[PDB]
Amino acid sequence: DARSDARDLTAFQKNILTVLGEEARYGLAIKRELEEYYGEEVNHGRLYPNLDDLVNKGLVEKSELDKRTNEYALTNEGFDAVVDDLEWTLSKFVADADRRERVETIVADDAAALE
Amino acid sequence: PDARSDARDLTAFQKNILTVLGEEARYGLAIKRELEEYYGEEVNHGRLYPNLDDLVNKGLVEKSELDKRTNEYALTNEGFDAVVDDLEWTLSKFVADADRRERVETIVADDAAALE
DNA sequence: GCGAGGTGTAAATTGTCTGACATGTTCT
DNA sequence: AGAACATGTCAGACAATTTACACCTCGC
Ligand SMILES: [Mn+2]
Ligand SMILES: [Mn+2]
Ligand SMILES: [Mn+2]
Ligand SMILES: [Mn+2]
Ligand SMILES: [Mn+2]
Ligand SMILES: [Mn+2]
Ligand SMILES: [Mn+2]
Ligand SMILES: [Mn+2]
Repeated sequence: DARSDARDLTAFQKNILTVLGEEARYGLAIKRELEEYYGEEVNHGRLYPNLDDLVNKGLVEKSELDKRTNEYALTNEGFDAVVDDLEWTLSKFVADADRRERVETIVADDAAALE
Repeated sequence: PDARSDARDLTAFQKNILTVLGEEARYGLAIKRELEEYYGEEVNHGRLYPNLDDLVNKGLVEKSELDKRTNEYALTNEGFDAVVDDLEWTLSKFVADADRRERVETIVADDAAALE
């Protein structure tokens, strides 16, 4: 199930999954993205173990780009985890019509920004 | 006070509490129960209440007294901004193309349908 | 070759929960 | 009063990161 995976994870690793749901990336690129989110330096000694653990849970694929660089991407299971937490979040945020119109505005602005 | 400064370091558990309260304010054990539905297993109240207290001191949750054994927890304005800021983050990374988006659109549509 | 890029890794510190015991309250 | 309801609290146990050192690789 997507849920039994999406629960459990630490905030740090669900943020890793969100980042990878935008695009597959190599390790230090994930690192910089998380530094922009947290507004703090992110220790690589924290990130690599956590990507490793997301791999043994089958939510992240670790392929080789260089002999010094790895690319990390979402497996179909990690994607289902992302979607499941997004569904839970929206299920509880869209509690009335103004909440829906708010989400619709966010999504429409995002879409427009894809340009 | 920016919720981004206070809510991006929260634990997953605390974020889920904010999510639950985003739907509507609830008393303690009602939060416990809805969390238990999300997690599929029991949530120890000795874990819940101290994290509600931490969210309260961070200015994201308000603790009122319904009766003198029961407390009602509810988002402050900053707690609502924390929920919205996290949702905007998740979305800005998820809405990567037209199909990801229409997926979100149908999710929201079904949610609005459940409210009738 | 040399420096910078990319990742691996773990002991000690720090962060958090578990698994309780516990006190007042509302109900019948 | 008896019993479930609601929350308070925390020490022992567990989960996590910090802060280093470390090894190989690509770029110039
Ligand atoms: Mn940075
Ligand atoms: Mn680093
Ligand atoms: Mn829209
Ligand atoms: Mn976060
Ligand atoms: Mn917590
Ligand atoms: Mn309990
Ligand atoms: Mn945010
Ligand atoms: Mn936005």
